[PDB]
Amino acid sequence: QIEYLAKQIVDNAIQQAK
Amino acid sequence: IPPGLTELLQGYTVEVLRQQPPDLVEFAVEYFTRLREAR
Amino acid sequence: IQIPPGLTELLQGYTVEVLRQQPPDLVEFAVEYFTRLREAR
Repeated sequence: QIEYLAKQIVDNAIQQAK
Repeated sequence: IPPGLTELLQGYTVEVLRQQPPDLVEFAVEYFTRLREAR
Repeated sequence: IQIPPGLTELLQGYTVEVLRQQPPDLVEFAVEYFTRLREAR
């Protein structure tokens, strides 16, 4: 579902920024 | 990581995935401006 | 679902400046960050 895909994309982007 | 960051960016990202806007930055200006207005 | 090109990079760049600047108001910081980035094109 789109909401879970969005959560994965955001969490991964935040992990990469750290 | 500040509290709220992931959830804030998830609302934006859901709308990007749903709406497929051609310019992600312009869509971000509009989305967060309207969220600031609603708040 | 089609994932727009540049989405992860966009979210990452905002996050890097949130981590550097520690803004108390993430929504105001997003309005300003994305407005400035639109203008930096």
